[PDB]
Amino acid sequence: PELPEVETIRRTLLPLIVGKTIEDVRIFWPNIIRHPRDSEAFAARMIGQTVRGLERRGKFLKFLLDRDALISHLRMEGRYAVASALEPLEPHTHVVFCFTDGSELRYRDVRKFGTMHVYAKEEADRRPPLAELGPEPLSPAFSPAVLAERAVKTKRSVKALLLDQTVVAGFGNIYVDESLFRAGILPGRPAASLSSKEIERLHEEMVATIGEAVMKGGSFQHHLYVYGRQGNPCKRCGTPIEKTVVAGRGTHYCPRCQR
DNA sequence: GTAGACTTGGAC
DNA sequence: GTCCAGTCTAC
Ligand SMILES: [Zn+2]
Repeated sequence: PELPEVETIRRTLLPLIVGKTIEDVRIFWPNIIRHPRDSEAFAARMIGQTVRGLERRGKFLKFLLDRDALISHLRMEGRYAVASALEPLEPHTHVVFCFTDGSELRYRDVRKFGTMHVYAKEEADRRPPLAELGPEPLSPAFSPAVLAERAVKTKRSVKALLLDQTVVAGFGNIYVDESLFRAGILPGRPAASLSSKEIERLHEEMVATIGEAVMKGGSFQHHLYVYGRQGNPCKRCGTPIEKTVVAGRGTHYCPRCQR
């Protein structure tokens, strides 16, 4: 889940939990709990608090309670669902929040990579993992200048720069590949080699790509140009789409539209 | 920077 | 059976 999917989860989940009061917290896989370290303390402190809201920062979900904020990162496969506490749980359910009205918020995660941090609302933004995140892509804080400032000061590929949550937050493998294609830039090239003209266009395609994705509720998979299409013809020039590895990850691109 | 880990299931 | 799918930490 990248920014578009997490934003979709946020909008759907909020009306289902706002106003509900936590009666119990059950944890079946302790390692997901990062702070406080003791999973027993994590559970005890939330009991009695009511859900006041749900926000998003980068790829993180921020559950706003009475005094605390629960910061959740879904990583690769984490997922949330609301259901009746009288029914049996689905496989791979690792954390459950039971509400006083008989309902519950279930957290599933097959690979167990997700993390959960709890801090007082006022400390959240100044403590890890939210402290060092870059600006939100769909806000005035993200501008060509910001990208250029970070770009012209590193030898790594442009794709590595965009995957760095401290440069800009919310972009993942799918939308980095799609944005680079639309801007017409090869992923594996030095970020320092990009021109003012290139950086500006990229900034523009990034904003437009992530914006459209949210409106379509995320993967919008019918609107992908390169991700997952290795071997198939380019939708604009017809050249077969290629796949290699860059920044330690699968990377898709068109050798003709991208330079 | 391209790995090395954490950890489970589906494709071929 | 072997290859593929967002951070942290490390040769
Ligand atoms: Zn093309």
